[PDB]
Amino acid sequence: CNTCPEKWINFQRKCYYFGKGTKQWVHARYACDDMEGQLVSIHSPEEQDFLTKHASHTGSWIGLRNLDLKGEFIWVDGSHVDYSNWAPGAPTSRSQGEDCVMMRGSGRWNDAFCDRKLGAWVCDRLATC
Amino acid sequence: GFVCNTCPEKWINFQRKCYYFGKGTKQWVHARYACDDMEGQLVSIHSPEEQDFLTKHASHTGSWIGLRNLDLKGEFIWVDGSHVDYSNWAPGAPTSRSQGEDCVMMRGSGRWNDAFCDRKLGAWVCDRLATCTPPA
Amino acid sequence: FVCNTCPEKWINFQRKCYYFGKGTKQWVHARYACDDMEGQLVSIHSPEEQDFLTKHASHTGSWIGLRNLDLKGEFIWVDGSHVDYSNWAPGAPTSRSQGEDCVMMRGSGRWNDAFCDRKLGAWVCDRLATCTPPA
Repeated sequence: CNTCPEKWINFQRKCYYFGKGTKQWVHARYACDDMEGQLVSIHSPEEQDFLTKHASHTGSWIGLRNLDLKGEFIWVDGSHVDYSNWAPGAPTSRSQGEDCVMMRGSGRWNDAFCDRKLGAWVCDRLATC
Repeated sequence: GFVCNTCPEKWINFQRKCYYFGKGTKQWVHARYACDDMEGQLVSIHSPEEQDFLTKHASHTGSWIGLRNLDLKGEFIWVDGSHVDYSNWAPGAPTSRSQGEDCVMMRGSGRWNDAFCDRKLGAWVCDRLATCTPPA
Repeated sequence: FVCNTCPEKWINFQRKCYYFGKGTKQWVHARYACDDMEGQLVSIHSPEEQDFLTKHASHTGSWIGLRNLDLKGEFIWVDGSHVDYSNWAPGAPTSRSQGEDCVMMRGSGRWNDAFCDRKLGAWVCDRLATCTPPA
């Protein structure tokens, strides 16, 4: 079970899309939804390393945010953070309004303002058989 | 760094919950007690992701789930006490004019319909909270 | 996060779970039996832990997870760790090995080296307890 839609890339039981074009966080969410995917969720160092390999050098929106300003970071599939890869000093404690999460070229995570325009974003979905 | 995927034997994990896909003829209330007797509750469903997971494992001939018109106030409420936010009703369900169809079953498609509580179904689904592996 | 959940039939103490097995086994059979239930022959690292084990320890002796690895003269836990805390019986372990390369625990809790092929009626497995999320 590793068949991916055209222009996506397989890793383990998932397919990944590395979108380009300027978007704020929620706009990146809807872009992923338009291709029947979701902004990427990250649950293991293996997956992170795969993501770092293809990652846009200039920063990418990923599927983690401060749901309902609660303020716990929750993946857009409803899953919690088990694996994490924060940049040193991230996430910003409590709590400036940097409520959406981006991934640097290095692969490390940084909490950011949701209205920030980044030039990349990562979607995932389940691979088919 | 805590991974929450531990379930007791015979349960299946999805995110932070564990699920038991029971088999054997039961009416709604008997399914409720079966789930009680094994330290769970009739499943409550809160997201399209949780529903999609349920659909994969769902019995093709229908399963009791933890939703019911209590009591009989006109509102469907989950056994955990929560209200219906996410829903996955089959078209036309629930009736607006109940004559006793006060319990909810999930079809093989995963979609829901209201039903008489003494309907005998071949399946029912329990849930409970998953536990976590400490960071190594 | 509180870590004291055990699978059914195991008992919790602190951050660990314990299984008190019964049935005639050599040390290596008891090792596999623990593996098969997804734990290991117990390793012991504190007095508190020893006190707990002693409360449930089979009167007629139990295999625990300490052994003379390969045959090098060093007793090492199956989890790979060295002996820090210790609770040997008087005159255990034997200075120069005549083959008593495995360790059993008495009802009293105290440890005694023994021939690995000795058949004992009990053995103790452990594993890590799982945790209740903050909810």
